[PDB]
Amino acid sequence: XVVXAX
Amino acid sequence: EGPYPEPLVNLLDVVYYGPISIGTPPQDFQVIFDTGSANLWLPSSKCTTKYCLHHHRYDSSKSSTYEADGRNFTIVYGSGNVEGFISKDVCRIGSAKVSGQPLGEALVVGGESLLEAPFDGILGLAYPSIAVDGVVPVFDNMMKQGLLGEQNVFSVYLNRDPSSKEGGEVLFGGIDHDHYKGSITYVPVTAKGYWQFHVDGVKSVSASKSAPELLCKDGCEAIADTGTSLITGPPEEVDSLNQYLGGTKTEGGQYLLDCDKLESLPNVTFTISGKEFSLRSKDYVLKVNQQGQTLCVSGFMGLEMPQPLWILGDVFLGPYYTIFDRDQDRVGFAEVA
Repeated sequence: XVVXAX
Repeated sequence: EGPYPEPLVNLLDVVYYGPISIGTPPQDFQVIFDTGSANLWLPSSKCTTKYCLHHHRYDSSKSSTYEADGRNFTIVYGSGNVEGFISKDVCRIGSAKVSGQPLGEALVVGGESLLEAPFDGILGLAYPSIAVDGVVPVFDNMMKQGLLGEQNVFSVYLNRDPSSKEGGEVLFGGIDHDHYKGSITYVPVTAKGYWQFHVDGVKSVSASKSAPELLCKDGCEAIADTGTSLITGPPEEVDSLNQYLGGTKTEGGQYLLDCDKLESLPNVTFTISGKEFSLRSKDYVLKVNQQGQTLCVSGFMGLEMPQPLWILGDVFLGPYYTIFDRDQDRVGFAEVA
């Protein structure tokens, strides 16, 4: 799996 | 005063989450503590989707400390998205009572990583400059209320053995030397948004290869992100690193390694403030089960950011205990104990 805010 | 130890559960070395409560009387949730975002959100009782019915929901109508806001909010993550409306209530972490805390009440959620998660929502620990709708983040609200005394830092331990009982800890308002050995190396934050800083280099030096593999050759930017599982980097560099390691990819978002050849893999090293931070293959290979098979996933994955940077996620933040310091806008790393 996971990649957390763009 | 504090400090406030927040215990974490470790699911499969891919996500870490811990308990919080909202409202009066307390309504209980599990959230990922995410240094890569700045917003708190939970599923709303106004939501009756499959997702919401299988997670803990916040019901404002049962809380005597709830205050309406109602602004729409939308957040986009690497692995999902959320939209709903803002509310405000008491938020508790251990014995800390954080009054007047804005939270998102989620109505629509996307992304399997969120939809099937063991946690109910996300509690962002990044700088307030990147908070959607400009709402005050939890840690900022703790600081405003003086709950950390004069020690406005939080320190994160992540256990990288999922078979071990204690998944991790976020320590609000302190640094626990029982989670590290040696001395802390600090790096100053650059752009205040993510917990972002300069890295000097990235390398891998194999005993079986004539050449080393030298990346981030002229220096580079990185963030420390507890809400990212792996290490991400500029795709061109991560492609090359994986080539050196024997990682291959013909589908999905990750490189795969031969599970029978892991013991021959070289260390990968990040140089930060002139000091080397080494990762063994034991640190950077993730066991994943998908579609009925056991895979060995390379912990280096490609991700194009607006300005190129490396995200140092749980693969890094496990072996290196990490101090997030808002008094001096710096990040500290030490070998985990």
